[PDB]
Amino acid sequence: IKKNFAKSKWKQAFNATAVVRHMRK
Amino acid sequence: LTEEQIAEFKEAFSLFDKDGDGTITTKELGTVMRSLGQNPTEAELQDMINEVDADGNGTIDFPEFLTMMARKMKDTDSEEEIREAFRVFDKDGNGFISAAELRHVMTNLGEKLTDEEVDEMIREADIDGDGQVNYEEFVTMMTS
Ligand SMILES: [Ca+2]
Ligand SMILES: [Ca+2]
Ligand SMILES: [Ca+2]
Ligand SMILES: [Ca+2]
Repeated sequence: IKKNFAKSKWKQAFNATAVVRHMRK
Repeated sequence: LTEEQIAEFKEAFSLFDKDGDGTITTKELGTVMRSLGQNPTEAELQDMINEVDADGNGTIDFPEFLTMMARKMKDTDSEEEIREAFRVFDKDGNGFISAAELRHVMTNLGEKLTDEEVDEMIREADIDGDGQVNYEEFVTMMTS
């Protein structure tokens, strides 16, 4: 696994929570 | 607005657009929300999409998603956003995200990570070496 995988995958999951949080109110 | 932000948001959009058809539907939004412990009704889901649906076609396209993310960046409380995100991952509420908790969240989000992938996410976030991710480690992972 390439070194940059973790940061990018964590941020993608974080963004899913952030989007739902934002859109729900 | 920056090309780095657009790339990050494109990757985020991909998580919602599981069928890769370039749009996020209520079904897709609902799937993600339920995977995060929420219990929206179909009426709520339609209202959520409607708010960001600039062209009234009932779904969210990448351009609409980008407008929504630009809005979020400027209006949202960044510190609270990270705290609430940590709480999503920390299912048992003990202050630490375990590899099991991370895998459970990712699997719910439809990302069937391999064993090696989960280990890499934990190892990279785990600055103190205890095998789990505390709040400070989570913050560092998301902001640096
Ligand atoms: Ca889709
Ligand atoms: Ca639309
Ligand atoms: Ca925990
Ligand atoms: Ca740790």
